[PDB]
Amino acid sequence: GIEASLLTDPKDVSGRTVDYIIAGGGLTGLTTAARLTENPNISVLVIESGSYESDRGPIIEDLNAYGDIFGSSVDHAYETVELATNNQTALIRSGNGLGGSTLVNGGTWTRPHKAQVDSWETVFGNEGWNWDNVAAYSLQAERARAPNAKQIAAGHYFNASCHGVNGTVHAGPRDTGDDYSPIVKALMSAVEDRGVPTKKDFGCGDPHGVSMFPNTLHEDQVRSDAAREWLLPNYQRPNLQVLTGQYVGKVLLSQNGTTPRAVGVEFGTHKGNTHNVYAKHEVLLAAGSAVSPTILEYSGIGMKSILEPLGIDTVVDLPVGLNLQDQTTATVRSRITSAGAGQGQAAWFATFNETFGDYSEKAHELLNTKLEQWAEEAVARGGFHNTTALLIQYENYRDWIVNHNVAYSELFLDTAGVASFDVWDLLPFTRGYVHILDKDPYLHHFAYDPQYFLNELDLLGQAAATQLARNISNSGAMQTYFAGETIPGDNLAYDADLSAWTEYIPYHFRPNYHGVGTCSMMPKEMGGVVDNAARVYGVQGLRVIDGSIPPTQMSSHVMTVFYAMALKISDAILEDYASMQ
Ligand SMILES: *[C@@H]1O[C@H](CO)[C@@H](O[C@@H]2O[C@H](CO)[C@@H](O[C@@H]3O[C@H](CO)[C@@H](O)[C@H](O[C@H]4O[C@H](CO)[C@@H](O)[C@H](O)[C@@H]4O[C@H]4O[C@H](CO)[C@@H](O)[C@H](O)[C@@H]4O)[C@@H]3O)[C@H](O)[C@H]2NC(C)=O)[C@H](O)[C@H]1NC(C)=O
Ligand SMILES: Cc1cc2nc3c(=O)[nH]c(=O)nc-3n(C[C@H](O)[C@H](O)[C@H](O)COP(=O)(O)OP(=O)(O)OC[C@H]3O[C@@H](n4cnc5c(N)ncnc54)[C@H](O)[C@@H]3O)c2cc1C
Ligand SMILES: *[C@@H]1O[C@H](CO)[C@@H](O)[C@H](O)[C@H]1NC(C)=O
Ligand SMILES: *[C@@H]1O[C@H](CO)[C@@H](O)[C@H](O)[C@H]1NC(C)=O
Ligand SMILES: *[C@@H]1O[C@H](CO)[C@@H](O)[C@H](O)[C@H]1NC(C)=O
Ligand SMILES: [Cl-]
Repeated sequence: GIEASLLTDPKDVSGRTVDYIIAGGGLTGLTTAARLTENPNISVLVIESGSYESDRGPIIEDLNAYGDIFGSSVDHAYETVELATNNQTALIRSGNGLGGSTLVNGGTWTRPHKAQVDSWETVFGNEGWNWDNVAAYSLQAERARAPNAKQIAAGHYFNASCHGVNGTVHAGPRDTGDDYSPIVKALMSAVEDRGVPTKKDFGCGDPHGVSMFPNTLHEDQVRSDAAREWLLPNYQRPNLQVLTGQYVGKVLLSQNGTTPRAVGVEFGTHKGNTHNVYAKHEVLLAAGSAVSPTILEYSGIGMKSILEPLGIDTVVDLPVGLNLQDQTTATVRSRITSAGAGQGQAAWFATFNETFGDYSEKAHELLNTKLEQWAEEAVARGGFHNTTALLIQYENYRDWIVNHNVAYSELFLDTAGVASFDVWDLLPFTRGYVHILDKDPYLHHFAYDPQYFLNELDLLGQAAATQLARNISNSGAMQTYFAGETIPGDNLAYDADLSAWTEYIPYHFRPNYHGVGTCSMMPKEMGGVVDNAARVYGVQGLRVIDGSIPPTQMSSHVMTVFYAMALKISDAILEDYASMQ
């Protein structure tokens, strides 16, 4: 069985050499491990802090149990700094175990807007990283099931041209067995009355309007976590080894040559009892966006101003840990009538003007005139180091909004007994950072600061989007099922205006846990940490291959893109393997 195959004893790899070491057995780590070990000549060692959780039971396997796992050993629960917006510490839910956050996520499977991925090539200089190519890889990774009559009647629409059916990640409609709630179609009707589209397939490249979507689960409804999809079918490969229960602390570097070279990693759980393992080809960091950048800093790769005070010698100076981009989420929940009973989720990917409504003109005026001021302010807060380069990101977002009308906010609807919306501004302008606060990796002492709501448009956009969810919950066809609001409920007057919502939101939000950008894939001159093959600048044999690298957020759930990203980087790694013989 798979459990018996896992390594737990450090002595089983201490001092040994393998071709590739992957730090982190999460979404990108396991996808990459599977792709690389297809060649029997290539030995891979995945080092994961957690262990196998896929067969534990409903708390992991049933998507409807979402959230029950929070606070447990399968949740890293990274704590942020005391946030300036509300003087409180927030918790960043992040999966701890083989499969990473795919063990604890909502399972939502959607793709971003074509123009967003295209800009990774045209604005962020990543040759080959455009919608056509990334989408091709995403379809390659996908194994989707079309909806049946019951699911179609509920509101599903599936364009076969936009989905892979021969891939690895099992995806299809969530179906608990009971009737689907008529509230999903009621929401579609409510937005149709406003001229908003409905039933677009959110995997086709223009996510806009209200639609249902596939989920990452098998037909029997078992969660398609990355370990179940990429490791379980392949664990008997002799060349694939997985060490659990250990943290990679830092990358071992040789500076005896021209350019520093990653020769292995140090791992363990506490200072003073560590172990080294070596890589003949490369070290690949896939510990997640909150951690890969710290592994770099502990190794001497990061900003001298950060490393020197901690006693760490700066081997390669790069803006590691900056450009952190996570979203803010708030909730609107209402009681429903029994007529609205049934299962079902849907989401409104709302454009900038749909989000702001009659405040659209004023919001556009800010978007048009405040970009330089915002960039200077974010740099002064330490969210980024180069103002001009940040301004380019902001103008890219403006171009997405004004020239491509991409979705700006997401209003995610859960039913199953209530009408509940989790709402988030998809494109935050704030930029945060993560930096280590000690030289010892095993102390796990770091400052993770997303700087939520420190940009004024992010506060206005979140407030407008959440106000919209309240509005639509009692608009048009939705009025029928409305049986009273419970959240905010008594906590915010029902007729509250936009200003009132902006005062309420800082005290009633949670991180969205979609953090990206801490090792941004963009040119060094634009503040990047990795090139278009995910290679860390100035270091040989070292890559960052996880959610740390996307240089922008996107109007979608990220799994479809991260699986594609891992497969694309895997190909680049294999091309270099052939060049290093
Ligand atoms: C997060 O926490 C930090 C603190 O850790 C908060 O930052 C501090 O915020 C306070 C204000 O809340 C600020 O203190 C003021 O500093 C001013 C000097 O720069 C003072 O002039 C001011 O004094 C007035 O208000 C006091 C408090 O009521 C009175 O005791 C004092 O006598 C002064 O009173 C005059 O002004 C008030 C109107 O404010 C008026 O009613 C009176 O009639 C009179 O005219 C404060 O002491 C700190 O400087 C901030 N920073 C620090 C490091 O302490 C931050 O705001 C918090 N964030 C959130 C979101 O809550
Ligand atoms: C609560 C929540 C809900 C989400 N909902 C959705 C959704 O509905 N749809 C969607 O598409 N996406 C969703 N996501 C996001 C998606 O799951 C993540 O973006 C994705 O898993 C990130 O992949 P990754 O490879 O970068 O990191 P991860 O998958 O987080 O994997 C990193 C791995 O590194 C391990 N690790 C950490 N530190 C170390 C160390 N020092 N050494 C060794 N191993 C280490 C971790 O335990 C983990 O297994 C959600 C995420 C969260 C947290
Ligand atoms: C399905 O998707 C393909 C590719 O995007 C597109 O050409 C086609 O028009 C779509 N069909 C429908 C009915 O939307
Ligand atoms: C959004 O509103 C602004 C300001 O009224 C307008 O200029 C712009 O064209 C609108 N865009 C769309 C897609 O309606
Ligand atoms: C700052 O960013 C801009 C825009 O990408 C770039 O032209 C410039 O070279 C960067 N500055 C430095 C000092 O690298
Ligand atoms: Cl299946």
